[PDB]
Amino acid sequence: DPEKAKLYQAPYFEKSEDEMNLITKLLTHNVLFSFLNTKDIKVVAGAMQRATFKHDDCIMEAGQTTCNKLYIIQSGHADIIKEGQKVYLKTEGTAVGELELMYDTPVVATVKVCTDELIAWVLDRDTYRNLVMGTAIRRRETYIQFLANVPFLGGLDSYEKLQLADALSSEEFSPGEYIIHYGEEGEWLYIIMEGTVEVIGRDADGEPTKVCEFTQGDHIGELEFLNNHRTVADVVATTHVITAKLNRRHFEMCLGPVIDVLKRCADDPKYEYYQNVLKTGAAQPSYVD
Ligand SMILES: O=c1[nH]cnc2c1ncn2[C@@H]1O[C@H](CO)[C@@H](O)[C@H]1O
Ligand SMILES: O=c1[nH]cnc2c1ncn2[C@@H]1O[C@H](CO)[C@@H](O)[C@H]1O
Repeated sequence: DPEKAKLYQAPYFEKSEDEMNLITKLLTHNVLFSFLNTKDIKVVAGAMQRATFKHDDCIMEAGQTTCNKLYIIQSGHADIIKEGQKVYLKTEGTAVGELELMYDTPVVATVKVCTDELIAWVLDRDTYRNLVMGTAIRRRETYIQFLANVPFLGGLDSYEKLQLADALSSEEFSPGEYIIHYGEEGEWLYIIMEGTVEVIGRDADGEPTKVCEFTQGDHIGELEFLNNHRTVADVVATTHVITAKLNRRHFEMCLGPVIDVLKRCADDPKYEYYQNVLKTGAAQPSYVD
């Protein structure tokens, strides 16, 4: 199969440089494209066509077999409706139609525009299957059972956990290896699948100081993403460690629903060090790419 996709030539619809930039930004922040390289992202963007909708339009309707398209929303929102009940809200940058393309099933839920207008970029099934889907199902299988047992993700439903899985890769560390170094940009969030880590801050004299430990099910790296600064501690493996790793460019999409659970670092006594870093102004800015 992978050898056959090599022979597939995606369609191209003329794009200005500004349109390519716009679409590429949507794709590089949407989890469905997480592991495509830069050349492939550009081919996929070139294959997309613009579509627009009005309030109350159905982009697709439950039961349809005639869609078979992937829509990435530029702007506007849409309700996901099952059995007449609104169950999810799709917003800018998100995709609709991916469930049907990934799992080869008729449309599962109605997608109904709920803003005045919606603008989307649309990809055909063949380009999705040949260039995008890749190992999506295997990747979901690698992580889903684990994610279902991670405390800070307990509020996400299955759909949201699978969306997070789409953006995860694995990295292992031997004892004494640094997962995060102090003073770095801060673009990786790690969820500990196995092992123990130590958080090493800097004290008032600038010397390393042990802050706390984390272990299986804990996360590190989110503080820089929440508060837009460079890293303020090292994180060092104290045992062999296995992590699932999420890039900052996917954080808003995958973990949006828990952005608040994560702000509760303020209350945790384990984050006294960090709160003092923020209070004293000891970190410089860093924003998502
Ligand atoms: O449970 C869900 N949560 C969020 N979105 C969903 C869910 N089921 C479907 N969709 C979305 O609606 C489209 C049409 O079925 C799917 O492709 C997916 O984007
Ligand atoms: O005070 C703290 N308590 C617990 N973890 C911390 C604290 N400060 C930093 N980190 C952790 O180290 C990473 C890099 O700065 C942060 O993202 C967070 O996971």
